Amino acid sequence: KHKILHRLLQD
Amino acid sequence: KHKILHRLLQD
Amino acid sequence: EDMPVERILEAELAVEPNDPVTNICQAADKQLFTLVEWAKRIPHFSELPLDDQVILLRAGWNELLIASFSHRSIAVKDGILLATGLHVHRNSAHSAGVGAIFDRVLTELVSKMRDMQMDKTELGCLRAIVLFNPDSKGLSNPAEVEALREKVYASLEAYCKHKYPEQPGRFAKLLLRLPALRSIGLKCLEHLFFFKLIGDTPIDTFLMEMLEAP
Amino acid sequence: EDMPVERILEAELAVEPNDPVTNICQAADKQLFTLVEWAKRIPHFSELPLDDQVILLRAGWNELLIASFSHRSIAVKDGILLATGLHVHRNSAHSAGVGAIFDRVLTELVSKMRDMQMDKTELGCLRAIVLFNPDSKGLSNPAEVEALREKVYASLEAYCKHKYPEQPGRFAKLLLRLPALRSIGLKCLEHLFFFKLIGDTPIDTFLMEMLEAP
Ligand SMILES: CC(=C/C=C/C(C)=C/C(=O)O)/C=C1\CCCCc2ccccc21
Ligand SMILES: CC(=C/C=C/C(C)=C/C(=O)O)/C=C1\CCCCc2ccccc21
Repeated sequence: KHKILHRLLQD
Repeated sequence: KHKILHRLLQD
Repeated sequence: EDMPVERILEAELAVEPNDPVTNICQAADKQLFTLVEWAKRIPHFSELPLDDQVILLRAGWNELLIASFSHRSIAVKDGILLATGLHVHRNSAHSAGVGAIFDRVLTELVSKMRDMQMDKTELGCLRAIVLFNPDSKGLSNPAEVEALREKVYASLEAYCKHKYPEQPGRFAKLLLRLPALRSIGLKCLEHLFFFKLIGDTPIDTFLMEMLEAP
Repeated sequence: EDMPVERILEAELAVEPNDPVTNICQAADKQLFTLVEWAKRIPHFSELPLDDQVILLRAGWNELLIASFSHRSIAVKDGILLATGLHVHRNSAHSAGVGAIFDRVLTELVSKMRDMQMDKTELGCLRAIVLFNPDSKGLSNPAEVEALREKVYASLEAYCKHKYPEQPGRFAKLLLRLPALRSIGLKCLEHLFFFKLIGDTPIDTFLMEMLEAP
């Protein structure tokens, strides 16, 4: 879950 | 409305 | 100005020396009477027009009472202490279906009050600020209520920066529990409205009056 | 310590240079991306474990965004300014069925921000404090998040008692909008959950993700 949020935080 | 509240405030 | 922390502390000392949910509702009705006397003991509160006194109390009664039984529960293990003199343990509240909110009360309020050792004088000023809610809808003179709110936390900060000089962030830390109190105050209210709807859980006259309209 | 108000202000300047409800939901989805970049610009925020960064943002995204468009709307007559560049007048919001909440936003937030002339540096620190919510459920180290929150308002107070010496109660007055922001943040959330349930009102992917579980 929280797929998008994680991606934006890692980049 | 607020019958009780008014009474306690006036006393 | 003209809002001494001594008058506030006295107000706090003057009022306070089977279903866990039922016992809580009964204790809430009981404290609603004491809340009025308390407010009357708060400086300049009685100088406001009766109608405005009604609006302020009906607006914050829930947060004013939750804060009080929490502070009183600071010594309790895992639960709270009711004005009636009964203890409500976390397991008990959990088995009643209100474990989620209860935990938030122990975690965000009781525990936090215990860790910083909030004193009665600090508790009082905080409730006074809650009482003086200028955002209350209907106030005939919000700016006036606003003026009193500022005088309260003006005395509180002075009190803190004089009683706990070593803790310069104590004042802010006290005000930083209001957001949680507002949040928890609202959730508790939802529960009360549900209990009333369902039918079970006896609700006394004064508690019932507070759940009126608006 | 090690939490300068300059870094915070920069974060605020870096991110920001027909149904009124739909336009608002679209603007909310849009700002959710900018919110992450913003947070990353907040000191020590990125040093927290990814999972904790997720919890903090998902916990305050609603209050962080409501505060921002309100402050941005300080110059607006009777309404708010959306990031998309659209204006939502009070009459328009009223005709959409969200007039009650909208009024609370103009009265308790926008108007109050305008009267005291809250500056961007003050806005930033306030959002930073909201971001650093130690009460967030799931945090691997709440005490740590707590430490950062205290450093933020420690700088804010210093900023205030240096920028507005004549207003000794400015600091407290700033923190005294958080309770209202928490309250309004919750009501807005209820609306979003209802809109999603009903079906009408298009909700984008990122906004949709935020309305997940928990
Ligand atoms: C709104 C309320 C007033 C509290 C009254 C007391 C306890 C007064 C005193 O005894 O000091 C708090 C309530 C009642 C509604 C159900 C939800 C709830 C869950 C857990 C704990 C409390 C509450
Ligand atoms: C939760 C929310 C995010 C705001 C997003 C924006 C506007 C961002 C920007 O454009 O800056 C606020 C909402 C959306 C849900 C409906 C209730 C509501 C009523 C009145 C005003 C706003 C809201």
